[PDB]
Amino acid sequence: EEHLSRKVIIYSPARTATQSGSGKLGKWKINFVSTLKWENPLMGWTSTGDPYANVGDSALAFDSEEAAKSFAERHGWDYKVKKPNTPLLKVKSYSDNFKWKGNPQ
Amino acid sequence: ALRRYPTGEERCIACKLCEAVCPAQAITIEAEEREDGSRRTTRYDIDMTKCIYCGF
Amino acid sequence: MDNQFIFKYSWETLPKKWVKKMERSEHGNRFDTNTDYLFQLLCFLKLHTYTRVQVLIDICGVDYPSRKRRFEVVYNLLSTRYNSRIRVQTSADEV
Amino acid sequence: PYDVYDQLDFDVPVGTRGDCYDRYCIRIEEMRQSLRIIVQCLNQMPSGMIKADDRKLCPPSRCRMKLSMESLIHHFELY
Amino acid sequence: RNPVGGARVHFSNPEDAIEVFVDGYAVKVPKGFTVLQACEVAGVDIPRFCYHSRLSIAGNCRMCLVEVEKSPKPVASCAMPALPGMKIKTDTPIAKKAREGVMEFLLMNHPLDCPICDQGGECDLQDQSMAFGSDRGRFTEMKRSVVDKNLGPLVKTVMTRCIQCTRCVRFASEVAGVQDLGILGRGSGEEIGTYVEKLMTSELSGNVIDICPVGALTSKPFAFKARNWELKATETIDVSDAVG
Amino acid sequence: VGNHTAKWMQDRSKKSPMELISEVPPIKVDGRIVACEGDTNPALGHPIEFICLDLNEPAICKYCGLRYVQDHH
Amino acid sequence: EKTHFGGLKDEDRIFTNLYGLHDPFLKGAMKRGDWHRTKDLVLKGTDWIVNEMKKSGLRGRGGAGFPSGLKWSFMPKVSDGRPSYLVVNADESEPGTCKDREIMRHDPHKLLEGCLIAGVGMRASAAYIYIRGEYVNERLNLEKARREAYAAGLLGKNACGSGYDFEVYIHFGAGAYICGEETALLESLEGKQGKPRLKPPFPANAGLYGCPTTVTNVETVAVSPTILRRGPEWFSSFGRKNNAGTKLFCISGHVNKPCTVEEEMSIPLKELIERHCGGVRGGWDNLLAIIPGGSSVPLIPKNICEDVLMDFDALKAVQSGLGTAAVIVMDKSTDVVDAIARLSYFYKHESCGQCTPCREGTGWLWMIMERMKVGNAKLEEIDMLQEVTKQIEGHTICALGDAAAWPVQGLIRHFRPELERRIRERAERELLQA
Amino acid sequence: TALNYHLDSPDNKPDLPWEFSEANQSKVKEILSYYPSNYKQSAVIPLLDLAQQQNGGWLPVSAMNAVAKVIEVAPIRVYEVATFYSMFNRAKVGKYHLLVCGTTPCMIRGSRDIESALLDHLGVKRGEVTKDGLFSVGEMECMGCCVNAPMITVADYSNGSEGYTYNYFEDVTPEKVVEIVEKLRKGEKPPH
Ligand SMILES: Cc1cc2nc3c(=O)[nH]c(=O)nc-3n(C[C@H](O)[C@H](O)[C@H](O)COP(=O)(O)O)c2cc1C
Ligand code: SF4
Ligand code: SF4
Ligand code: SF4
Ligand code: SF4
Ligand code: FES
Ligand code: FES
Ligand SMILES: [Zn+2]
Repeated sequence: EEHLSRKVIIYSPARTATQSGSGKLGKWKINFVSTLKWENPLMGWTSTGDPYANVGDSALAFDSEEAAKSFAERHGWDYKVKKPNTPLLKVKSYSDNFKWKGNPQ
Repeated sequence: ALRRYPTGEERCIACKLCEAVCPAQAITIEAEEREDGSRRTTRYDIDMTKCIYCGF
Repeated sequence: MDNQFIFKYSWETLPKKWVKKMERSEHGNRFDTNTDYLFQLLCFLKLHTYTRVQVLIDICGVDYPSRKRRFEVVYNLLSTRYNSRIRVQTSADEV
Repeated sequence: PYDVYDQLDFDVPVGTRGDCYDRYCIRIEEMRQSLRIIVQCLNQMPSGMIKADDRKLCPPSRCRMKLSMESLIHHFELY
Repeated sequence: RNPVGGARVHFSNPEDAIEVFVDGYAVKVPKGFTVLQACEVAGVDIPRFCYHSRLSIAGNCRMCLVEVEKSPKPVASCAMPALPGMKIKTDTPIAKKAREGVMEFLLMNHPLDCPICDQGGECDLQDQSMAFGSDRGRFTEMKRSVVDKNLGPLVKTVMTRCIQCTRCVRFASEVAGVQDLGILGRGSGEEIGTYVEKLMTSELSGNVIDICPVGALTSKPFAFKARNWELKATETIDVSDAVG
Repeated sequence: VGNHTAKWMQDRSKKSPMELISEVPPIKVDGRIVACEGDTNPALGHPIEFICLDLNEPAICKYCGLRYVQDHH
Repeated sequence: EKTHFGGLKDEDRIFTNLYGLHDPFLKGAMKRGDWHRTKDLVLKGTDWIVNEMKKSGLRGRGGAGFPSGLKWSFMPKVSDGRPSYLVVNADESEPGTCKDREIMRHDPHKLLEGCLIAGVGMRASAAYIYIRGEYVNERLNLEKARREAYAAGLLGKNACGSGYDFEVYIHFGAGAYICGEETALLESLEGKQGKPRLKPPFPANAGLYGCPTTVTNVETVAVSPTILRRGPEWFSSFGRKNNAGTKLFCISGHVNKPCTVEEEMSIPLKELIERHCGGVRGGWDNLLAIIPGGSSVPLIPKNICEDVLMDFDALKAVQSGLGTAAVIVMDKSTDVVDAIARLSYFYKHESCGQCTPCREGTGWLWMIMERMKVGNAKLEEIDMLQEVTKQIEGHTICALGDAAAWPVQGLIRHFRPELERRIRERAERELLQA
Repeated sequence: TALNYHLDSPDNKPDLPWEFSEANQSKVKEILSYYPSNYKQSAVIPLLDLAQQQNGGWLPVSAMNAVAKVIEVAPIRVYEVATFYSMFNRAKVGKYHLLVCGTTPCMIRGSRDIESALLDHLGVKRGEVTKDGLFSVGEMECMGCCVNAPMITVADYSNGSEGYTYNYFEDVTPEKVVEIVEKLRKGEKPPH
């Protein structure tokens, strides 16, 4: 009821920049934009009161855009889709390292 | 308990492995480069009421 | 009564429209059926002389949010008569 | 059967009346048979490894992890 | 098959396309593609350390070796151009054994400091050691050691971890446009550095932390503060300038 | 006494670990390299660390903070 | 003849000043027959020169033994705007080899005329001679010869009056063994570190400055004018089929009289040693092992040396190679394990460090060999050494990794009982002493 | 004690001016003339050798920077070249650099019998110059087959680039190497 009207984002997390491997892509997630946390004034621990604090990154997952969109629309959430950025494969040659500079100008 | 080398230096180097493995999430660590450049904890908390005393 | 005999005999004897999928594996023999035939399939397996699946070990659900029928209901059964186990599964949705 | 139960001698007590008294007697007898199994395990206990040797699923020794890169990496990954 | 990472392939003309096989499978790639790129189009992830798609091919780490039919030696897929009718195998015993040997050589002098290395938990070396060479170490001699170098307040340096992949040097020469990093010396004693004392003054200097596959170059202000597995990732844009 | 130690240490009776480790004199080594295990029994110390002594400044073991210098040059 | 090979006569010797008894400069060079009617050879054209080189059956004298005519024919027939370059490899840093040094010392005009001939045969406009940085006196002598050739009109614009323009420049290294490798040589000539390139590209398509380039040995270049003048059939009359021509041999080590000699290809090794070197010191029965050519080929035991011939094919058939034809002879008094460890140290020191298997495995092999020198190892570590050599071999950018792996493999193959005995004796000493 | 990095010192620091002498300018131009004008980097090795000859047998960082300025490249590439090749000396050596202690081909015939006597006569350890700045002992790197071993190498930097020589001496004995040192001190060129 109260938590069924929240706005979410459907997206595919991109590849990290610290690793060259590509094995965590193709997954689709529903971001619940849970950004209400504070510090407990006893130990400094991070407290929250939002039930969807980590379910969107720990449990809820979708193999495709269509599945996530269908789930969001069945639950009634307002969703916006962010298309993922993909690399463009370009012709690369090891011979290019030794290209002739041409006649001196 | 947290231990030291015989020199008095702490053994812990804030690798955060214990925090990762802890089945009860009872360990909380913060760390930073110490003034002499050492990798050391600024905060190392164990909630004795969350801990299951598993030894992991 | 080994899992090769159960697979072959069930293929030969069960009404065809009851089973959509049959898996033979060391992880367990598995029959998938539509929801409308689950009851009759289980009654057959319990009563038939060559199966005698008398013990229902458990029923459990599994959630698959990416599926139109998100729930899968798993029936784990045992034949003490033939010392064999069978798994029967069907899918379901929220309503 | 699982583990080494097929290498062990023990009896399976069964009741004849199906009441509480039969089940009490069965539990007593099961304790006796468990004692039998323990004695056999003690006598047949072999030497050797207590962990599977596949180095992708089991922790290395403390000394190995402090001495070998592969071991350290596996320890880090596993924990 | 979906390309690795959903990579897009653009064809100038369908006539300028060749046909190669990656583990029996038929894949079509543009003329000029390397064997590694053809593998990516096929959806096969080849391990690599020295190759970077935005930097010139080096072919020094030898971790991307694959088997090509009628080839006498294992082939560096990152540098070898793809040819029509080429039969590429990535999971044959030759390729697996080559990967195991190369991984053994890489870890030979590598320091045992994963718990204090910030790359831990997001390390290509750790993952490829777990996957390709799950070989029990047998090197028992003394490891080499390297002194740390001062590169400024942004890039923290632990050069014992460096695997001499030369990605940082090529980034400095080709992307940053500031030739300050080089590879000095020869043999196993070669060391990445500036020779003379000087800090990395390029405004793009911080990217060497991203491109370095090991914890040799790390963020000094971020040093030791967190592990990658406890961090929440948010995809957004920068507002420092009008570039977005 | 520094900001790092003040985050957790609220007792000033004893020296902090940073001061204690700094008071240990550098260990002199014949050679340009030394291996530190942090303990006489290696299995009870830290993962072995090989430390280069080419620089004039004492070299610090990144696990236990022990410092080493070249004895002759 | 076709049956037996050896006993090359003086009238068939190409390097007639090899012993430095005459003037090596221009006047003596022409008196010996150099620069004789080079205009006619140049005017014959590139195709004729290439065909004659192919017919002569000359193979590369730098160690790999590739057929020279085909390699020259790899050069483009029509220029695409880029010029064509000839690079002469005079960077012999291989231990035990001095033949190219002798050629530069005593017959430099042979090298210069061969440079011109090969440049015409490759359609190249300029030649660069890459000399070892330590051959300072040799380099100065070659530069004096080059000035003599330029003054006489034999080089430069309108070379020998033939209408062909050909420049010859002299370049030198700075003490690196890896610079002898052709792509590493090209990189060094470009002003970079001597690090070999991956292939493809091949130098004939993109070599020096990214232009078509052929890198060939000094000995290969210097014999081309004599082959052209005397005819390919005369050159092919020597040696077995596919191993034609004469070869510059140098024999060192435990022989009575070490010397450098020009001999017929496919000559028996034993005949070569007992004919020109006075035999193995202490007799042939005192022989233990022989390294046929240079330190980059595996050794062969005494039983193999009895009948093996000195050519590419015969030494290839016994898991060895002709290499630089630098014969190193070891008698029974040599500690062969110590020599192999010394070679391992050489390869660890000379590795350029570019690629991981060479850079790390060379040092690992050196450490294992140092430990095995005194038996401070286990019996199972010989197998580990073999597997490490196999992990290096075939996985490197250039052939230096193979040259590092080969001597250890040969030692394990031919003298494993010696290593096992050293290990057992060390263990026996360990047991009794403590 | 060769290192892959530089630490500033009073005789070795970037601010010291260093340029090719006027008499070396002809040689630099001739060296550059051998290569296309957009491929000046090709001259790094001969120019480094000439700078080493001019600077008394060693290369301060200022000389490397000057060479980088002549060939128009970043100094890091010149540092790479200077550190890759063993013939370049990046620390001071004497006016006469004596190279001993060869490698595999010559220690079979007992090569390690010349070095210790050389230090004993010179009264210095390997790698350090004598007080008068005349002699320094370095690592010889070998050619040939070492028939007439032991062998040593003498690099003569006493007269700049116009007096530079690089010679090998054969059958050198502990008595003979001292004699060679004595003629070098007196100025006579020892026979070879
Ligand atoms: C480590 C290494 C060192 C080499 N050194 C030399 C050398 O000193 N001289 C040489 O002519 N070839 C040398 N080569 C071989 C060259 O790469 C190349 O094959 C040769 O220049 C071809 O000349 P050729 O065809 O006349 O034999 C070396 C190769 C390697 C891998
Ligand atoms: S963070 Fe935990 S696991 Fe890591 S060193 Fe400290 S106590 Fe040990
Ligand atoms: S880079 Fe760091 S995390 Fe990766 S293997 Fe090396 S020490 Fe471990
Ligand atoms: S510092 Fe990092 S990026 Fe640079 S060569 Fe070493 S491993 Fe590669
Ligand atoms: S094999 Fe050795 S010498 Fe050849 S490129 Fe690799 S590291 Fe350099
Ligand atoms: S990724 Fe190809 S050799 Fe490194
Ligand atoms: S002692 Fe033989 S090369 Fe120097
Ligand atoms: Zn320590």
